[PDB]
Amino acid sequence: NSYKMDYPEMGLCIIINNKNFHKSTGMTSRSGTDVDAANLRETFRNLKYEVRNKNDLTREEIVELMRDVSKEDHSKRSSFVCVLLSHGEEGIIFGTNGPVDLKKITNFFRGDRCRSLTGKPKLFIIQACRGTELDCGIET
Amino acid sequence: NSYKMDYPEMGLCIIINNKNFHKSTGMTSRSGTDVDAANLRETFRNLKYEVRNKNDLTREEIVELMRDVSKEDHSKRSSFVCVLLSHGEEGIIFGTNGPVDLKKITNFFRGDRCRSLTGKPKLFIIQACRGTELDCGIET
Amino acid sequence: DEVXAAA
Amino acid sequence: DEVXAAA
Amino acid sequence: IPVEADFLYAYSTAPGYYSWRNSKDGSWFIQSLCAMLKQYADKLEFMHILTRVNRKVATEFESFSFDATFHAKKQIPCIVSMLTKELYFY
Amino acid sequence: IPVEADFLYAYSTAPGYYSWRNSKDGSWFIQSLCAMLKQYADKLEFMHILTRVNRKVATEFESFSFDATFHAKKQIPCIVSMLTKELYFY
Repeated sequence: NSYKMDYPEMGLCIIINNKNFHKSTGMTSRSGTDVDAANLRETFRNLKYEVRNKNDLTREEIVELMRDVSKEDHSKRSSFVCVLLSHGEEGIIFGTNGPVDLKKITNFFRGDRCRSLTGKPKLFIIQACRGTELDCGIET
Repeated sequence: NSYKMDYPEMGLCIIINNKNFHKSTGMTSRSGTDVDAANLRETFRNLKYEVRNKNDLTREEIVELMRDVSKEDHSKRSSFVCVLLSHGEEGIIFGTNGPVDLKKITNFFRGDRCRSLTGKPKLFIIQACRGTELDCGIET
Repeated sequence: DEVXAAA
Repeated sequence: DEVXAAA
Repeated sequence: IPVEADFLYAYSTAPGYYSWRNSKDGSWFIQSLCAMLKQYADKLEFMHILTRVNRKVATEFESFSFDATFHAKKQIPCIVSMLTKELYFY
Repeated sequence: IPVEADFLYAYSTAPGYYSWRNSKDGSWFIQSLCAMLKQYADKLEFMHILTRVNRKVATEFESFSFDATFHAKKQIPCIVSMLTKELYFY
C-alpha cells in the first residue's frame, strides 16, 4: 500500500537551476530563481535528501548529468527526486543554449534502464512554462 | 481541505460509449465495451450519481451533448463526472465519424463557462488510446 | 485483449 | 512577477 | 480561482501509449476503477482510490496476443490532478 | 510492472500555460511546495501535500504586471501521477 521509505538513505535530489540563457534562445533572465533553489535546498536537506545544486547548464550538460545520475547505484536509497528550474515549452525544458524534450530526461530513469530505482518512486518537479496561455480567473 | 459533498445531489455522471465506427475512420470495433459501460453504470448508481449512457455518437453529437450538459444547472449537485469510452489519440477522443480535441470537450466545463460547477470537482474518466507506444514491462 | 489506431 | 517564450 | 482549477483527468493510460481492453471483461482500467470504487469509496480519498487502480492495472494485467509485437505488454493509468482539495464520496 | 510505473511529475503549471515567478520570492509553485513540505511532510501523504500546493497557488497568488495583457492572472499546478502506492516521507 505504501512505498518502503526505510532504506539506508532517503535518496538523491538534483536541482538544475537555470537563470541566464544564450542570446540565441531569446529567453529572458529568471530573476528570483536563486531564492527558489535555496528554498528547495534547505527544504530537501531537512527531509534527509542529498541535495546537489547545478547552475546554468547547457542542454547537453543537462542530458549528461541525467545519464550519470541514472548510472549511479541507488540501491541503499528510497526514492529519487529531480527538480528542474528553467524556461520550457510543452514537453520541453530549456538548457542555457536551447530546448530538450522532457521525455529524454525521464526515460533515463525508467525501470528497465535504472534498475536500482525500479519499483521506487521517481519524482520530477518541473518549474517551467508549458506553453503561452494565460489564466484570467473567475469571481468566487 | 475537502470538497463539500453534502449537496442535495451527488451529481451527473455521463457515460459516452462508442463501439462501432464509420469505415472512414479505419477504427476497429471495441468488443468488451458494453461490459465497461454496464459495470460503470451500476458502480456510479450505487455512489448516488445520476447515470446517463449514450451509445455510438458522432463527434458533433459528442460536442453537442457536452455543451448541453454544461448548460444545465448543477447548483444542487456536488460534483460532475464524465466517462469517455472510445478510441483516441494524444489529446483527442474519437466520435464514430472521426476525432475531436479533448480540450474542446472540457473547456465547456471551465469555471468561467459553467458557473453552477465553479469551485466543484469535475472528473473526466477517459478510456481511450493516447498514442501507439507499447509497454514491455520489467522483471521484479 | 484489444487496443484502443495503427501507427 | 515574471513568466517562465513569447508566442 | 483559475479557470483550470478543480479539474481531475483520470486517463486509462500513459501519454503516448495504447490503452488495452479485454473482449469479455472490458477495459483493464474500467474493470479496475469500478472494483476499487466498490471496495473503497466509503473509506478512501479519491486520489488514494485512483492510486489503487494504478497498482491494480500495473500488477494484475498482461496482454495476450496472437501477434508477436503485441504480446506480454503492460499498462499504467495516468492521474492528472488540478484539484485543490481532497475528494470524498460520503 | 510497466516501465512507466512509479513516476510522479509535479508540474508547476497546467498544460499549455505560462508558469509565473516572482523576482524577489521565487516561483509561485516552488515557494508553495517548500512551505507545504515544511508544515506537512511528517503528517500527510505526498499526493495530499501536492494538493495543498495546488490550493495555495490557486488562492494566494495573482499576477501584478505593468502590461495590460499580463495583469490579474492566475495559476494552478498540475500533478501527474503514475505512482502505484502512497508516498510518505517518514
